[PDB]
Amino acid sequence: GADGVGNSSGNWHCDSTWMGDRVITTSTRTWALPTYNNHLYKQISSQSGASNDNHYFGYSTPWGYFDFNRFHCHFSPRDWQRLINNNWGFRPKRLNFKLFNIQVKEVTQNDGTTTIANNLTSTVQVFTDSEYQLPYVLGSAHQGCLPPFPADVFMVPQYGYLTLNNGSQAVGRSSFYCLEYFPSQMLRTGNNFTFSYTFEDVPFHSSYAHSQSLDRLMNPLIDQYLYYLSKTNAPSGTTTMSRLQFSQAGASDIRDQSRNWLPGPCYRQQRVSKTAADNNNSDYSWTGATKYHLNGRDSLVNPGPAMASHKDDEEKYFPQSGVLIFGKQDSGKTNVDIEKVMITDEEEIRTTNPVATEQYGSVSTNLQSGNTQAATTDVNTQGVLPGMVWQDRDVYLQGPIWAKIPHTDGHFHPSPLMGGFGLKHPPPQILIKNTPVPANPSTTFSAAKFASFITQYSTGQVSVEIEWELQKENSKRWNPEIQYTSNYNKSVNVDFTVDTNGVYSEPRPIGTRYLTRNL
Amino acid sequence: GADGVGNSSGNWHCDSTWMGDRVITTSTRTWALPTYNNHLYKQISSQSGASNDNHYFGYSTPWGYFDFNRFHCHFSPRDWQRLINNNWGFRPKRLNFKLFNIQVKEVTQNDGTTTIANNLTSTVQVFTDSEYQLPYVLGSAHQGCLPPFPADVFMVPQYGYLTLNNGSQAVGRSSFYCLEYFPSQMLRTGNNFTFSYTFEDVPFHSSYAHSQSLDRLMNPLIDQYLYYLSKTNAPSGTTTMSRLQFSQAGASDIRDQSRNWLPGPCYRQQRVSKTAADNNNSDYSWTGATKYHLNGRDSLVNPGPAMASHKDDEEKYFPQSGVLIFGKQDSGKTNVDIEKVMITDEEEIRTTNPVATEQYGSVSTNLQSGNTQAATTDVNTQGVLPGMVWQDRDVYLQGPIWAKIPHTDGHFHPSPLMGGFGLKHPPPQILIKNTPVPANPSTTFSAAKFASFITQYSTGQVSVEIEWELQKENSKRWNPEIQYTSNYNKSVNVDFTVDTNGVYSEPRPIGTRYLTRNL
Amino acid sequence: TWALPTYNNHLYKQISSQSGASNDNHYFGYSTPWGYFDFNRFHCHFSPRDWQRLINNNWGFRPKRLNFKLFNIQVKEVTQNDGTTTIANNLTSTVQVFTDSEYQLPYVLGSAHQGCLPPFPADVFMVPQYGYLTLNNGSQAVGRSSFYCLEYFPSQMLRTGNNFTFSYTFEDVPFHSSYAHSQS
Amino acid sequence: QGPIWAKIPHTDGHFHPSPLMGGFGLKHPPPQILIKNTPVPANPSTTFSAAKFASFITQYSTGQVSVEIEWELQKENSKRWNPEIQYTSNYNKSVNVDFTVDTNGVYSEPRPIGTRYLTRNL
Amino acid sequence: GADGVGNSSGNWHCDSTWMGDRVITTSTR
Repeated sequence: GADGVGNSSGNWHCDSTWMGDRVITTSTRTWALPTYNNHLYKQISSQSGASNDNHYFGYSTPWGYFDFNRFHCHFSPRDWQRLINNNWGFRPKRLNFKLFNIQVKEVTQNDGTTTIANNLTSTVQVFTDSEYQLPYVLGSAHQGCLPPFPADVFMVPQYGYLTLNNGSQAVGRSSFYCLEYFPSQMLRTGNNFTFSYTFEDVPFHSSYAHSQSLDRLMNPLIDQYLYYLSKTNAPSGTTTMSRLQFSQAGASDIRDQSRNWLPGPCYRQQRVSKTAADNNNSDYSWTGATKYHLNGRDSLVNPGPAMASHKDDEEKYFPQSGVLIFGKQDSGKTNVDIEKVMITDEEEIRTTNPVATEQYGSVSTNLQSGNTQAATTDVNTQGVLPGMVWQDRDVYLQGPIWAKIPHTDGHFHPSPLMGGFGLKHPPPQILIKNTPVPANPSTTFSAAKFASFITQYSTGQVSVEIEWELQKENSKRWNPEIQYTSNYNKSVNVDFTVDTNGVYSEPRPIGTRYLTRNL
Repeated sequence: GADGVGNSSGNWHCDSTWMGDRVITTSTRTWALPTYNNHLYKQISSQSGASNDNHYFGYSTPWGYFDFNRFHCHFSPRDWQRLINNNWGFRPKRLNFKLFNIQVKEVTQNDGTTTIANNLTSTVQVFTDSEYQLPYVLGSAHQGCLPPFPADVFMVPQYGYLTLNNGSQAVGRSSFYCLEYFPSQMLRTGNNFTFSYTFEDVPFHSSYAHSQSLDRLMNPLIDQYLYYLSKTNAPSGTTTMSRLQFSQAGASDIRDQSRNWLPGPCYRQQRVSKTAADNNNSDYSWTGATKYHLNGRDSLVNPGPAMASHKDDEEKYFPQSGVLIFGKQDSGKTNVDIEKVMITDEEEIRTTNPVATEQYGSVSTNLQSGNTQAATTDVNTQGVLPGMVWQDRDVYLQGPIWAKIPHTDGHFHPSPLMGGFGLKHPPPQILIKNTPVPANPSTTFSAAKFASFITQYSTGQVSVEIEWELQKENSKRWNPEIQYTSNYNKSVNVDFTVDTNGVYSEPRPIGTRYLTRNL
Repeated sequence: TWALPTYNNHLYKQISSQSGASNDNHYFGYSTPWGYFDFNRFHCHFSPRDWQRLINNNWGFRPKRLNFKLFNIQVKEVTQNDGTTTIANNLTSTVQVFTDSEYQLPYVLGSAHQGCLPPFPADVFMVPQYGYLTLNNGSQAVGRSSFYCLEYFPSQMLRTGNNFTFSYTFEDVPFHSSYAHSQS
Repeated sequence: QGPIWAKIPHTDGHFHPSPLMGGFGLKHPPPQILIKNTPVPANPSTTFSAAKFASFITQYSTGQVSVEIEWELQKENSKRWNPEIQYTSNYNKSVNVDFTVDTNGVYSEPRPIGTRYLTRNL
Repeated sequence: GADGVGNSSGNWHCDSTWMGDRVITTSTR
């Protein structure tokens, strides 16, 4: 599609369509793109005095990129409620992306007074990295996605990446990418850009909670035909003697029954309380944290493998670094109080996954004998074993959607730990840049590269449409289920609306696990 | 094929052909086969005074076997350089094997003077174990493969195997195999033997190194929208109070960012230095070694799961038993100095795999509270967790190629730990034997089995051709890459050549990971 | 991306060596108001990684054919009122382009001059000015020296919205020897 | 970073016409491409004058240029046994990576790179 | 060509032939 100056190159599409087992969400936003880095590539690195854990080396490019990797970019709160109250699972199917109504504007800063004017002949460059040749920076939970509220205008974030480093320096293996070394399409006002994408096959996300516990799967009315060791000594005349005795497990001793499965793996975290007085009076945010050690550096495990946030009757506690934490509206960046953030809770999976702040279990450490008593120890980290079952972390209305699976020789259960769908060929990155326009050149030749350009930026509309496949529930449960609902009581503001000043805000995080399912 | 005495039954084929995404390597050697065990099967077992860890029971057969399970049996150094400098991966596709120009010769040892003569009517027996019914002894890194230099003549190794043992004795379950109980083809001088084989589907070997680190995958320019616990106490009047505070991770605190993946598993090894003075003055080669315990026996873990050999700026260190160690030319068998061996290095995988001599990470062990401080401990062994990614051990020009996957109920990521391709149906074993020729018998009947034979051996040519599938690199990296190269400076000998005495030698081990790839 | 100024203030000018120059440095010629495009350096076409691929795996190479394109023209007028510069589009102005496909002008490429395309694709470069030398006798000219008016060629005029392309086929040349001899 | 071609001078005789600075000698090299801004006269006088114009509107131009070249390769067919010399990057650490930009955005080429690494018999 | 032990695999050719503007020389050692 291409036409003149006075022709819109696209329309505004924003709604959702529910049809059978599909739902199609399309959203449109308006964006603004500045000139980053003053048209330059720049090598960046960590500060000289930074600790060894915080060293890095990389580059920052003059390009921007579009990002729609959060659920609230596509679902309204009402649409999210429809989804989570009536379906056991869902997954993305295909995607459509469109960029249109481009406007480039030049700025003049004469005498502290700014004048903005159209530049009808300038252009912007766009290309999609459909072969995954650039370092993939999506899927790191960065800011700069499409806003949740359709009436908001957002700035396009700048592209940059990191490569191998040795302290603050680079090594011979580190690679540098010039994004101008890709074929890209140049658009003037009156051109548009589209492409399509098909998701690979992925398992449905489990939008349910189990109505049974992994350790409670037996018939409570019938005993087992297997025996377990129930007593190791028996009373003799005024004393005891070693004597093995066996029993069949029933309901009275349900903890001893033979079982076929084991709970999911574990990697223990430290426990903190939402009540301030319960926590220790010290700075253990890093010393008491759970981390992994890679190439001599320590890195915080956050949020880590999916484990239950707490056991029953203990909502006040949560793992130190084991849950997603969103910020309330207009909360700051650094060292905000607990009233400014929204802490998620993964308690629905405590039917199969162990609690994040307890041990996995206990194993024996010695060989008991006539003169040696049996000894056990706690297991604070347990890799996977044959016979384990577990659930993955839940997804949230304002959480990520997908993540690119790293191209490696091996990987196990490649669902991203922050939640979502792991894809070997995720939706490609979409890079965009204003073409530089040089200022008045000299009338005598000079071989030095240009350094004076016309100050300008661009704006336009972006739309993205995604088809999702649903998995309807088929429960024979008799009593009603738990549903997500709004409270009826009066209040100064309605949730998920704007306030008197025009600020849209999301008052709480919303998971997906409300319906139930048998184990 | 079959013809007379004065007809060659085959030609000499030895070269490589590069065509598109295939490379076909064919090699030919001349072999010599003695008479092993004096035509007998013999039960063998460990010495009576051996330690319990070294007990064994088995048999030695009068058969030999052909082995070409090392890369330098097929690739010249120049061909290996072509492969590793231009491809991201490779794998075997199909195989052709041929045995021809058999000559049997009888030896006479009259009066200390040896006379060798042709025996035109004697024969050799050959068969391929195409149904995997014999114990598979290939894939244990044994000597006796085809020589790397095509002009060398090699002796065929003897076949033998081990079965179940109880100390130095056997058990009822142990099995005994008579190789004469197989259909085999008998060849006189003038017959040849061929067969073909097709490799099953296996993943390409990763001939690249990652240009990104697993803990450095974010955009260093944009903060996350997630929060982490950054401070646990705050200053009060001349004191502190417990108070939780949260921050959004950026580049300044990059170690705290939320991430989607975890490094590969770990099994910690002891660290030793190539500088003699750095190591302890004691004998810790066995006491300080990492081992596994199976049926009451301890067995050294060598080389074990793939972990990085060292962190940056520490080339002098290497895990005690975590790397492949090749010997230099003409180095001895027992207790040679470090200058006689070539120690490999797996540093290219420290972007995803933990260092072999460090802990995997740290986990909390208790529950902090108003009067209890948080405590952590190191994790020295970590089984696989959902969300882990890792690389496999590299392959080398003089290392093994494949290994037979044991026929068991379960196995996880069945790539052999010494490196290479794991096959459920590997290339079959090829057994060969000289047919016994009895000496002058008595003229009166005797039921005792024969014990006097004509001393003889055999020789001939062997050829093997393998097709390999290549995976070409498609990088958009701007700066040049690292390549394997020869040094230009003058020297007394050229590498990978013969010396003044005719001895071919390989001066260093050569891996495959030179090109780079994004994570 | 390129930028083209107005050279010589739209004039042709006779140029010559200084009066006091040594005899070895005398010259006579002209400078034209035209610019010219130049891509006669290898790094205009090969990235360092591409150059490495070439030289590590091939014994020789040579060019075969060529495609050239000029597009997205923008003409801008400058106003220097009161030391303050204002730049604006001039939608109706044009640029002239032509290729000397019959080798009738003095060929100044192939003298290792600056002004080629930059090696890094993100750089913006200025188009160099065209000029040539002819026969001279000291600082003066002779009757044999020739003068070329470039407006005396058919050229294509482009407004913003027009583009210019052409194609070219290299003649047969021997491969460049990308090897070293292993014998003396 | 060296030249590619050079035009062979149109003369009666020449010997081995490969340009001495290196590259390919062509009798019909890629043609020159000339470009110029068309002059736009400024405000003229309202009474006729035969003198040529001397006042123009100050202006310049900008745009994009693209060039595509096809190259024919000659693959090596060596039977050499030992490995060859290849161009490679050094692995050791450094403040900047070669053939990249620095912290200020300046691209630089740290060394000249020839073509003669593979070997051939005489 | 291939045969047994008691078969010559070739003959002795050694002479020259002059015909017009050609000359064919064959030698055996």
